[PDB]
Amino acid sequence: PYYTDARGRIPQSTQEYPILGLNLLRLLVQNRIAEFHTELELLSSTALENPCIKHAVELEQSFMEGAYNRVLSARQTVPHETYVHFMDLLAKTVRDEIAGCSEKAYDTLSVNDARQLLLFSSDKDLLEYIKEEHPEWEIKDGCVVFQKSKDSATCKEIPSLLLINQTLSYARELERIV
Amino acid sequence: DLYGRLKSLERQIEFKGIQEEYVKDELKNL
Amino acid sequence: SQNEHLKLANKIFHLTHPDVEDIEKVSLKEEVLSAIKSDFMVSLYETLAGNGVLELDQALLDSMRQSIEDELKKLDEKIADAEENLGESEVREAHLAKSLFYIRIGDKDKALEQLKVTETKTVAVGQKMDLVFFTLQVGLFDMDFDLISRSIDKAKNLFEEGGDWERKNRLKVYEGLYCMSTRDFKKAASLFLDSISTFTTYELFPYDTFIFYTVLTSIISLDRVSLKQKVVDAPEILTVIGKIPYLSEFLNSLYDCQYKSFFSAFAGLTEQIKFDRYLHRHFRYYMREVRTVVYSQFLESYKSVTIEAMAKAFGVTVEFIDLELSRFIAAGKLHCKIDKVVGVLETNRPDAKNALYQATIKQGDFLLNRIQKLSRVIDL
Amino acid sequence: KKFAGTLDQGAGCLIIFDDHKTEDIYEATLDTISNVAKVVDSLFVRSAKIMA
Amino acid sequence: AGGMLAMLSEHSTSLKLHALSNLNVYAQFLWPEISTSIPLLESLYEDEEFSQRPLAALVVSKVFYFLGELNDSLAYALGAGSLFDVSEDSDYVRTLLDKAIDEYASLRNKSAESKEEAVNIDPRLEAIVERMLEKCILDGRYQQAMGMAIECRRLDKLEE
Amino acid sequence: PTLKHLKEIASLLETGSYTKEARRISRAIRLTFAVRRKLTARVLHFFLDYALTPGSEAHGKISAFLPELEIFCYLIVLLFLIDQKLHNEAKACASASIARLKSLKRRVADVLASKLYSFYSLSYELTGDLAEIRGELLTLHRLTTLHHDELGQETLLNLLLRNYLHYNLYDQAEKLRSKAPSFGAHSNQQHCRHLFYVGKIQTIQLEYTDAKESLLQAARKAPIAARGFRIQCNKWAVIVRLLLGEIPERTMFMQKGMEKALRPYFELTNAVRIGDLELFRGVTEKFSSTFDKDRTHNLIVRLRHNVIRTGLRNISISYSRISLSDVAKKLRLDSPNPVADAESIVAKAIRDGAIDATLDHGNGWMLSKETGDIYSTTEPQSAFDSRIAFCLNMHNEAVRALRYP
Amino acid sequence: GLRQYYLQHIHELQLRVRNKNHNLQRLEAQRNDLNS
Repeated sequence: PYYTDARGRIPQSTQEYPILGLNLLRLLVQNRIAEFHTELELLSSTALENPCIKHAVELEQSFMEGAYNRVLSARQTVPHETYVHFMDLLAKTVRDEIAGCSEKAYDTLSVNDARQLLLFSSDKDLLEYIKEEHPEWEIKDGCVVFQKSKDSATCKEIPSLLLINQTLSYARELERIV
Repeated sequence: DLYGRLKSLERQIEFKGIQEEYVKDELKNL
Repeated sequence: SQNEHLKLANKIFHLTHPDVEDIEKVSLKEEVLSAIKSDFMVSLYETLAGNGVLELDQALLDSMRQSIEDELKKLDEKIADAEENLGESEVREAHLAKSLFYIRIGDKDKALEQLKVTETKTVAVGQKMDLVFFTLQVGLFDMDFDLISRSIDKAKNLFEEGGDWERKNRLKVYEGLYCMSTRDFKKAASLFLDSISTFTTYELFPYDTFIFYTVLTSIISLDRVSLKQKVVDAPEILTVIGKIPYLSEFLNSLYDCQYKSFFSAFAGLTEQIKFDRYLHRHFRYYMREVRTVVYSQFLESYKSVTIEAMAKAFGVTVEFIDLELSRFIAAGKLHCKIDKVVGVLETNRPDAKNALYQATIKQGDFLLNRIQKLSRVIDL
Repeated sequence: KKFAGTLDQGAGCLIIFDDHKTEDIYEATLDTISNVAKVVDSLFVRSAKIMA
Repeated sequence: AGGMLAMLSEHSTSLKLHALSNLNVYAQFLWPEISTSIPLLESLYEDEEFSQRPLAALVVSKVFYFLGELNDSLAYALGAGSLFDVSEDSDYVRTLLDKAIDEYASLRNKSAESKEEAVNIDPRLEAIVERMLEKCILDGRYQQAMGMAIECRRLDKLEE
Repeated sequence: PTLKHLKEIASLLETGSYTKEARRISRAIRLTFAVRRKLTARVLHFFLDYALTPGSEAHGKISAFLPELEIFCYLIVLLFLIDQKLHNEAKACASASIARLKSLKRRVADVLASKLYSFYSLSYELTGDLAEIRGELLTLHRLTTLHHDELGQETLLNLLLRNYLHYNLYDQAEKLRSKAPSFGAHSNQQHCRHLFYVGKIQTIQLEYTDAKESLLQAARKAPIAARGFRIQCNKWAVIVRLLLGEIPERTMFMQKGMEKALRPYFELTNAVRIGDLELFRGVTEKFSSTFDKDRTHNLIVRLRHNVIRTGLRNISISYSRISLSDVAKKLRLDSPNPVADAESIVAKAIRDGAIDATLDHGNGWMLSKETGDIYSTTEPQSAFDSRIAFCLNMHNEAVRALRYP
Repeated sequence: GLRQYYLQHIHELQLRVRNKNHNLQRLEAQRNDLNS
């Protein structure tokens, strides 16, 4: 409220842009993309040119584009120390999202590839991550075995009685009015 | 009298209220 | 009269479509060769504005608006002698033939009040139904797409008493040119047999030309059991398209599976389709339906043929085939599935259930869009 | 387009694959489209009447 | 404004009460932002150490009034005690007084049916209806005071 | 004849007041709008003298700026003030007209006041003072809500949507919707804005499924004469449809008179329909200025994501298998590392389920699941329809529930 | 306080009375056509 309605009464603060970008980064970490873009909407063109706000925008671009390598590399190009915490949290969220995509994509993944996609420095790092966050993953013969769902990607692979009784609801609720 | 207008208005409204059941009865008997 | 109206319309329309037919010049000469004679006054003022200045046309108008009046005043010298000793309303009965002159010479207004005049005169339809054909033909020049909807039913309601096949088979040509003029190539094939049996009017004196026209719409509208019906139409073509080297080679290359030479004359027809009137509104829609019909005819003939075989046998350019097949599978048609790095094209076969369900949900949404918008408009 | 059948490019694989199912549904959609078109006809005509 | 809501989160309880009073003056315009933060204002009303509990209750009751939840608005208005003045010609006060009389008459009617369950009438609701009956008697509107006394089933105020 | 028409309109208003027929006042207001273009200051003052006794405080105040009748004079004068671009005088005359409105305690002033609420604010936008009304009109809605004035209850709420949307108080605009009670569709235009103002917010807040309906709901009821409102209703419906993944049909882009309005919108879909973002940038940049005029630019950024999907929709279905490098190249990404991004792009696409496809990164080859013959279109086919038919049985009963016979 | 407390129900009862009258009349006419 001080940054919105009092802008016509107060000189611009040098800490406005870094804090706004930090909020944007938090929203990205929380996956509140809608609020992120509404805040970008509320920002002026001059603010978007700020290195911090532009950095947040580029990070969102990479996260949407899936350029997780770019996000984790920009972890090095962080302009101000206060961000490092949110950047590490973003890295954890990005690793979780990558794991989620990998589980759906591949039936099996080589451990080398698993490290490469998640950018784990050491084998023990990937092993520890797998053990804690995703116990369902089975490591067999040096390849991560993703236990794909019984019926998910395939279409028309759901329960019969439930669909058909959905038709019950439709029909009975319809004509009883008649 | 000033409170009479509200009391009488309430009496008539309550009387008309039973008209709902009155009509519903004929809507099925008819 | 409206019998050469064909010349007028076709010539002026060629001059006006296809970016003014290259360097517009011979079209403004030969139409003016027909404009400043035969008493034409009304239909070319803006066509003069689409033309050059032609600064002294005033004496060119004054000799003709006087000649307009001389035929007008001899009606004014007929309407009092035809009423003194009346025949069958010989005022009207004279100008029931001279309104079509005034239909050509004037605009529709001198036609429309005199045709509906004489429509109440005659008690047999043999003069009525010829008036309705005159209402149809002006309904094409001024493209009165809503006035043709009335009088076609008012035509068709008259033929049932009697057989009137010269009033029926001529009529089938008029829906045939209307169903092709706008997007309805389905009924175009309807009048295909109709043209097989019709005749040569002033508009289409060349039977070979009418014959070839009934063939361009047939190769879309019907498949090859009906293209065996079209080979019976090709025995009719040994009768008429035997004089045509182009169209005979163009139709049979699809039937003889001469796939490579098929595109050579398809480039000829589509260019001719552009410069032609009345196909030029939809010349881009024709070939993209003829491409997808020539593609899937070959592809349905195999479970899966490699993508580098179609270059040297069907049409050259491997990457040309690549970008073309990629945009049609993505368009939702041409049931196959192309591979890329082992260099093969695979087909499938879907049922006639998913694709038949697809067109239903379009029309169900469209009709409910019609009635929900209607019920808001009425009742406030 | 006679009896079904379609050999592969050179592997010997017929692509004859179809079933017989006249569908109430297609005629049904045709009915609905025509009836809705005439509903719109009546709507426009009777609207012209109300403005008169 | 999210600046007044931020001041409520600070440990200066008196300054939080000042922010609440700033949101009160502004409750008519800022109710859609304040409605998201009702649980913070409820926690300030529940807090026994806070000396300005009645002002927190009055802001909450105004927010529920603008939300259209008149029952919760009445419960918090009864919590505001002396800050809810029956003398004020505000649309907020009139609608809550009408609702207070209706709920009081409903509870009195039920308590007279159930000879076995003394429905515990809140003494604060009775005190508001008393002050309103006394106001009507002071205004010389005896016929209205008699109508209200008959609805409220209060024979003593009918005699008065 | 202008004075004669003014006198006839005044007589119509008096008759409506005596007969208590709000339709009478509606016709009088329609005639008054029919005389807006012939409004002369001398004739207006003559009408004021004819309807206002010389010396009336209301008469004097009205003449200085140059119940039902006293308010009604404010109606035309305020309109003419804006007609003359004297928005500052319309501001005072708007407050002066409304200030009288509070004192009057008659129900017949709802339509006259309701029009005033529309014109009262209108001076403020032209003066740039919509923010100073939130403390002014809102209690005016309170009075309309307090008086059960249904006509005023709706009209003032939408302006609440307008004011908060114009100031981008969209965190607060939805705040209104959750609280505002659903008032019956007594006003054909106003509810459309209420229907449409929800359409804008629904477009803004990602509730696109709800967005399309209310976007269509108002457009379903939008008047033909309000082409801009139709266009505005039609401009927002386009964005959501593109934001919905369903390209609007070309036919809506050939409706007579509104074609010039949607010209930027049609080309945007075609690039989305083509699935190429390069022309997106060219189309967006050239009409970026026009897009700024609509403020839906924020809706524009999201479209590339679907446009990325739209390009994805082409590639996956029209090509069985192609390497990820080919994936980004035909996508024309200016990304320094198209190998990872397109690979990553498919990852989200695979996660989103937008394609029946599988990746082979060991071979760098993507495998679009045979998405041609596949299996039954059912379970979703037979779930989709029922929502539609079930909509009809209520809607058919909606006609049935409206069936008098 | 009498103006803002007691008389307030007069402006409330009539609003519901007006809609109840119309609904009852519509139902009564629907039943009456059938009875006739």
